[PDB]
Amino acid sequence: ERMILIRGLTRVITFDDQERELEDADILIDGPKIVAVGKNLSDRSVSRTIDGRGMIALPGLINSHQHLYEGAMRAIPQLERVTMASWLEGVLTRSAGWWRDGKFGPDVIREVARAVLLESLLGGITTVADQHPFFPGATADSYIDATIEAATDLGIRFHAVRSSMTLGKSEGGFCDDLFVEPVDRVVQHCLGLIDQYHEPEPFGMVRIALGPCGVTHDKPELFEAFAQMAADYDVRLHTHFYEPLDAGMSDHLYGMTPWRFLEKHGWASDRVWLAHAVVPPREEIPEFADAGVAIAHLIAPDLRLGWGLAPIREYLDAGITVGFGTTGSASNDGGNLLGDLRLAALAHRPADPNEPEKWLSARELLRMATRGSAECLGRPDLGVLEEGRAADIACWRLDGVDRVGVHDPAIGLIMTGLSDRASLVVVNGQVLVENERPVLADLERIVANTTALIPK
Ligand SMILES: [Zn+2]
Repeated sequence: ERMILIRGLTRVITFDDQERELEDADILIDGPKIVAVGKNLSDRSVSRTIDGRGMIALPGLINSHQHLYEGAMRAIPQLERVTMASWLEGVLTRSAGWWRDGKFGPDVIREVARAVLLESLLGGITTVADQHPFFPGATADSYIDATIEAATDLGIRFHAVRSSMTLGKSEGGFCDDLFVEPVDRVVQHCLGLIDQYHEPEPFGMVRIALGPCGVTHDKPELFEAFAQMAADYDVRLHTHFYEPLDAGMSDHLYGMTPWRFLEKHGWASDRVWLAHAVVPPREEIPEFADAGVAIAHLIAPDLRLGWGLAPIREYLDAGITVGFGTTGSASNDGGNLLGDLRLAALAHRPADPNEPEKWLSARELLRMATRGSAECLGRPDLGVLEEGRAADIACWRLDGVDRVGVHDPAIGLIMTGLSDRASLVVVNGQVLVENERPVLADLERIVANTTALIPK
């Protein structure tokens, strides 16, 4: 029950209400929470002191959109250069083929999730929201049990987002029977996950969310169902939003825009955060803001699939909450959140070539990846380095040869480096990474183990 001190951090970016940063400053930790943040803190009831000299400290990075099972589908030649239609077809084909061959059961997904989630810690990420849409079995399998087990083993903070594809071919589905479950089955299963796994109190380490694949992949009945369950059980809602093909297929299926659909079926609320949001009509943006929905920027896939640049500046001008994510490793193909910020830093600029003020800055992006994502997930206890918040902390060394000459360390973190490896990482007050190595997890064993279970 004794405390931890991180002394002499070169720089501490807090993302509190003032955007306070501190130099040569400390973080005092008591169990799961941050006791204090400032210069020269007392080491009185302290049982361990850690030298932060030459490090920048940020709140733990929070990846607000993952598909862990896709770590098994990395760098596939046939999928290197495909449009979404071929990509989606190729992923489902593979996951389906592997499953019924017996090579893709929960025990496999568990070890795939273990590796990617460990990669996540190693990249400064302390919270991950995974969206798992793949439930064949006919009793809904224990895939989410499997990812929760991996996360819990490793000590990373975790949001399981129960996903699906309830709208089949005969209903206008571009999906498959195998993966089409009845709404009630999806609803019943979610109820059980909440009762069993959901930790609604401050500093909760596992939380359940409800997440249809999308407005054109799921029955409107599921959206209304989840909207009731979210109010009743006080959990959050998640889905994909304004992918380029959506506004076309939504209108074909419902004669309305995806936003209008969400609004009808109870999802224009502050319990909702939304993935990608690449191509909305501009007139709806002020409606996103009044409704209090959050959005997650996912640059690597939006680029990987040819989709382009989501109007992130417009969301920020509108006062909409923006978070950040990597999406799955079949369209990234990494879980490197930090590296992905450099992508967003650079690729937005050609769209406003003469208005650099519009361009996203390093500090806006880091905010997205911490406090922005915290608010996507409805975690007022995360994403900020201040007393009373969770002791979720990620630190990077600034004294490498690849970062000589850096004038601002926050900007340098995005714009320079041969490596995005974090040095020190603290989740829930537990040191899980030190000297860029896992302190509790066995890295080599995990790598050999997971590698042996990857389907050919
Ligand atoms: Zn996704």
